[PDB]
Amino acid sequence: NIQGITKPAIRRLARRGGVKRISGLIYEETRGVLKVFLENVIRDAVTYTEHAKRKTVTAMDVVYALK
Amino acid sequence: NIQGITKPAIRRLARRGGVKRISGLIYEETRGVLKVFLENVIRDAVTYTEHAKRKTVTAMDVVYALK
Amino acid sequence: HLLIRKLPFSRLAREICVKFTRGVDFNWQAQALLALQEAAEAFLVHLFEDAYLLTLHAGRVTLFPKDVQLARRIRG
Amino acid sequence: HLLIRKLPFSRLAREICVKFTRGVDFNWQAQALLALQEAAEAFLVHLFEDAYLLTLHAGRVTLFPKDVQLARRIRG
Repeated sequence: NIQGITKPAIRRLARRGGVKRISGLIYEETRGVLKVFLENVIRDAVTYTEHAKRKTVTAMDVVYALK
Repeated sequence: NIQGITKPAIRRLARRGGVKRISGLIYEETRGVLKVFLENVIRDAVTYTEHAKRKTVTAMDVVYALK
Repeated sequence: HLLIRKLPFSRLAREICVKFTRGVDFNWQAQALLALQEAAEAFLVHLFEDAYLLTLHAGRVTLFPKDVQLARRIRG
Repeated sequence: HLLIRKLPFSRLAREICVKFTRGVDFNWQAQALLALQEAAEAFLVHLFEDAYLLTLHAGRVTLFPKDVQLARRIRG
C-alpha cells in the first residue's frame, strides 16, 4: 500500500533530483504521481503479458509498457 | 527563407496560443523554434520518402515523421 | 485556419529540404506541404500555451524567451 | 541504486496489479519488478528536476505541488 512509500525515500529521490527544500505537501503529491505511473505501466505490462499467452510478467514486458 | 515568417504571423500564433503580451525577442526565438522543428520533420519525411523508393513526399510521409 | 502565408511557409520548407537533400530532387504533394504547415502551426500554438503557463507561473504577463526555452526543456 | 525499499515497492506493485487483474493470477520475474522500480525511481527523479527548474523559475527555492503539477502538465 501507498503510505508505505516513506517521507525519507521521497526526500532522497528529491535530493537526487536536485531539489533543495520541499513543501510538506510534496509527500502526498509524490505518492499520487507514483500511484498513477505505476498503474499505467503495470496495466500495460500485464496486458502485453496476457497478450503473449503467458502468466509471468517479464523484464521486456515492463520495458514495452515504458515504450 | 526564415525572416519571411512575419512579426504579425507570430502574434496571431501567440494570440491563438493564449499569450497576451510578448517580448520583442519572441519573434527571433519563434523563428529558431520553427527552423529546428521543420528541419526535424522534413528530414524524416524525406528519409521515409526516399526509403519507399519514391521521389514525391506524401501526406502520410509527413504524418510518419510527426510520429 | 493557417496564420502563416502558404508561400513564405513553402519557400522555407523547400530551402530546408534542399539544404538536407542537397541535390536529390523530390516533389511535394500540395497536401504534404499543407499537412506539414498544420503541424508546424499547431506545434507553435501548443508551445506558446505551455510557455505561457510558465510566464503566469512567474507572476508575469509578458512571454519571455526563457518561458519558451523552459517549456521546450521540459518537453525534452 | 534504489532509494525506495524493494519490499514496500513490491507490495504496492502487487496491490496495483491485483486491483487491475482482479483475480487473474500473474507471476512477476524478480527482474521485472526490479526494472519497474528503476523506471519508477528514474521517472520521479527527472520529474523532480523539471519541477525544480519551475520552482527556480518562480524565484523560489522550495518545491511546491504546483511546480510538480505544471511540469506534468507540460509533459502531457
